Order: sequence, then C-alpha cells, then structure tokens
Amino acid sequence: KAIEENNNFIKMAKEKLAQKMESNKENREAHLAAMLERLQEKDKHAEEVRKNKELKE
Amino acid sequence: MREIVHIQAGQCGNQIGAKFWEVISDEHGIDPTGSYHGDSDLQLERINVYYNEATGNKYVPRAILVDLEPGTMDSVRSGPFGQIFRPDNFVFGQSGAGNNWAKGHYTEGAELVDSVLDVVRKESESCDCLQGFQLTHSLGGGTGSGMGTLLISKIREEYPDRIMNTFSVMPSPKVSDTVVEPYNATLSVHQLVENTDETYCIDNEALYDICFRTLKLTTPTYGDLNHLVSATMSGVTTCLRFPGQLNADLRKLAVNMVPFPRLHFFMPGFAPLTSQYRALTVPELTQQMFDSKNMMAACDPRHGRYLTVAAIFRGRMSMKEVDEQMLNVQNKNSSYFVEWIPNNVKTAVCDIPPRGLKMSATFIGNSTAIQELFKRISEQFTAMFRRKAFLHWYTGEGMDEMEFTEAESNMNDLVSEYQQYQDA
Ligand SMILES: Nc1nc2c(ncn2[C@@H]2O[C@H](COP(=O)(O)OP(=O)(O)O)[C@@H](O)[C@H]2O)c(=O)[nH]1
Ligand SMILES: CC(C)(C)c1[nH]cnc1/C=c1\[nH]c(=O)/c(=C/c2ccccc2)[nH]c1=O
Ligand SMILES: [Ca+2]
Ligand SMILES: [Mg+2]
Repeated sequence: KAIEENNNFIKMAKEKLAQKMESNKENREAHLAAMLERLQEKDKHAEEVRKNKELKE
Repeated sequence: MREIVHIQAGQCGNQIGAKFWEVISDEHGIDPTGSYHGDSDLQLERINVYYNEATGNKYVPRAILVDLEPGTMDSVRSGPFGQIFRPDNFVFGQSGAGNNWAKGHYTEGAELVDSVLDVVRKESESCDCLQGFQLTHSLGGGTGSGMGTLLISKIREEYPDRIMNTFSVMPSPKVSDTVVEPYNATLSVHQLVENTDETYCIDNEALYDICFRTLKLTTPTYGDLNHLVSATMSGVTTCLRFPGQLNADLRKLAVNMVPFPRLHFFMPGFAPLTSQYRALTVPELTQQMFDSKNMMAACDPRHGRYLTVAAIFRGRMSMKEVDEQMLNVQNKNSSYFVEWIPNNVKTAVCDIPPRGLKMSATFIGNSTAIQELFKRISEQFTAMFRRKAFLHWYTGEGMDEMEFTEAESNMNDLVSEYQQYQDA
C-alpha cells in the first residue's frame, strides 16, 4: 500500500503536469495565431485600398 | 535451560543495553577486551547464561546489537566496553526510522529484520539449552519500538516455546524527543500484550523524578536515567547469574509471577537509589524498595493491588531479618496484596553485592496499579488521535487509521482487565 500510493502520487503528478503543459501550448499558439490573423487581415485591407486607387483612375 | 540471548534495538535499547554489559561484566570480572580477571569461582559458575566462551579463554556476550542507523551503534563500539561484543552481531541499516513505528515495523525495519534473525539463529544454534530471550528498547521511538516488536513477533514464530522478556522504556512528556511517542508506545503495547512473557516497564517519568526529587540532580541526562536502569537490570538478572541454591529458569519465574497471560507488565524498583558510606539496614531496604518514590514506573502501588511480588536482596545479611521484614510489610499492609493468591510475596538473597554498595534490594512487582501508566499513554494518544494529528507520517508508510483504533481499543481493554482484579 505504501508503494502503491507513492506510485499513484508520481503517476498523477506526471499526468497533471503533461496535461497543463499541453493545454498551455494550445492556448499560447491560439493566442499568437489570432494576433497574426488580425495582422494578415490588415494586409488584405491594404490590398483593397491600393486597388481602389487604381480602379478609380 | 541455561543460555539467554540478549538483543538491543534502537538508540535507547543500545544505550541501556550497553550499560547492562558494563555492569554485569564488572560483576563477573570480565575486562574491556573479554579476559577474566576475577577471584571467586562464583563469578564463572553461571557465566554461560550471558557469555559464550571463545579461543584463548575470552568471554563474548550473547548480545545482538540492532539499529536502523549507524550513529548509536558506532558510539557503543567506541565506548568503554565496546570491544567485547562480537563484530558479526552489529546488524544495522542506514536511513534510520525518524521516530516512526511504521518505519520500524513495516518498511525500513522489514528490509533489515531477516539479517538480524540470522544472527539470533547463529547464537541460538550453539546453545546447549536456550532458556529464552531478553530485549532492551524504548516504545517511543521508531527502531526499538517498531522493529523491536517486529523482531519479538518473528522470534515467537521461530521459537514459540522459548521465553520472551523485555526491558521496555516508556515515554513521558517530561523526557520527550517527539510528540508522536504516545502513538509509537500504544502500537508497541498491543504487541507486548500478545508476544512477551514479561515486560519491565521502565518509565522515563519515574527515572526523571528519582533523579530530580530523591537524588537532587537539577539537570538529569540520559546517562543519569540509564544508571538507574542498569542497576535494576543487574538486580532482576542476579538470581540467574549466580546461585545460591535457587533452582529457577525464566519459565519457572514466569510461571510464579504471571497469573494471567496479558497481565505481565511489572513495576521495577531499586534500593538504595544512587548517583554510599553508610550501608542500609535490612528494615531500610525493605521500606525503600516497597516505597513509591523508588518505583521505576510512575504508578502509586496504593492505587492498585499486588498480584505477585518478587524481591531479591544482595549482600551479606541475616536471612532471618529479611524474612522478618518481608513478613512485617505484608502483615501490616495486607489490603494491598490480593487475598486470592496465597503467599504471593517471595524473596531470595544473593551473597555477592553489586559494585559500590554493601547491600541492596531489587523489587519486581506485578501490581494492578500499572493501569495508571497505560491510562496516561491512552490519554496522550486520544488527545492527538481525536483530531488525527500527525497521522500523515504513519499513513504515508502504508498504515490505516483502523490499526490505530484497534491498538487504542486493545490498551483500554488491558486497563479494563487490570481494573477487574483490583476490585475482586
Ligand atoms: N531511559 C532512556 N530513554 C531514552 C534514551 N534514549 C531515548 N530514550 C527515550 O526513547 C524514546 C525515543 O526513542 P529512541 O530509542 O531514541 O528511538 P529509536 O532509536 O528509533 O528506537 C523517547 O521517549 C526517549 O525519551 C536513553 O538513553 N535512556
Ligand atoms: C524467589 C525469587 C525472588 C527468585 C523470585 N520468585 C519469582 N520471581 C523471582 C525473582 C525473579 N523473577 C523474574 O521473573 C525475573 C525475570 C527475569 C530474569 C532475568 C532476565 C529477565 C527477566 N527475575 C527475578 O529475579
Ligand atoms: Ca530501502
Ligand atoms: Mg532518539
């Protein structure tokens, strides 16, 4: 029982840690993915502005 | 039945145990290297009881030294009589037991126990007729308490017909190393109730009070407490270590001292208490050894009743005066000895006195007043256990709360049983 419970604690610490570190990498990547997608939406808007100058001449 | 196998377990066990061999080796005329330099043949007549004979006429103690850390057993080997012990009988682990009964009994001590039993088997094998085992330990620590009671249980499996006696030091807040002592002691007491024929209840409360009150030592060390323990241990082992026309082994003594199997916890006592020039008269020894102040277990014998008494006097004195004085206290305090065991106070005299004293007396009492000791440890236990305090140290080593509940119940049953015969 002393071994079982010491292993249980090592087990669940390892699983809790891996679940957090993965969940964090999902979040931080989804945060940076949104930030770049807003910046790429500006490049698409600046392509419409530069077309509406040429298509008004 | 002649040979006794001695085992000492833990810091306390090895400390009082080392003093035992310091005292009795002087009494048998054995020097620090093991050679005999006595004068009387009485010093060698029953030397086989505690010593094996080696090549070159050396005397080696039949002693096994156990601990779960090296510390104290390194001190024993460096100490004054350390060289006399057989080197193979120093059996020790490394990590210790952190004052934890669970570590001693179930985890750390389990890893070491079988190698200790091999040394016991080694000593038991080359014994013409083994009469039994004796163990020194505390019940408050981890090693002596947890591993000591594990060893006792294993020894009973392998040697079910041999006598198992203990010299068991009880914990007290007055002389306290950790708060969990009541836990360790309660777990040990339940083991001793099942697996020992006798347990000498040395209470550290009583040893302190004797050092403080009736010896005027302001700051008593463990050496001062152990001085009282070694004197008593010499006294209780006298009648086996010498004659004088006393035809008795551990079983015969146990048969006459223990009327009920579970009630084998004795009240040791010594007279005179030392730390002298005027030797005591036979009346003084008799009054002092029966006196509550001289009791090594902090119980008032007036609060209980004596089931049996044994008293062994040492020195050159009139046996007539001894018989007169022992009959004087019985016949003038007859309410405190149970009427339903006739002639329950027995006496022996040994001619050889101990070192330093001209005459002395050692008192062994199977009183029902010992319930006070177990009640005191039961209260300290419950105070913590009602709030499950400090239990994480024991549950982390795989123990269940149920085992504590059982042990609590078993010790309170022991107290109930002592109460039954006090009123009967
Ligand atoms: N009389 C006496 N009691 C001791 C001595 N050393 C420790 N104790 C007591 O024993 C308990 C501690 O147990 P200890 O033997 O140190 O632990 P162990 O080495 O794990 O068995 C405490 O209640 C102490 O009061 C000693 O030399 N003499
Ligand atoms: C007649 C007399 C005094 C010898 C007696 N009658 C019943 N008991 C004893 C003494 C003893 N009784 C014991 O049980 C006893 C126990 C003992 C001896 C050696 C080692 C450990 C315990 N030591 C004793 O001296
Ligand atoms: Ca280990
Ligand atoms: Mg200690």
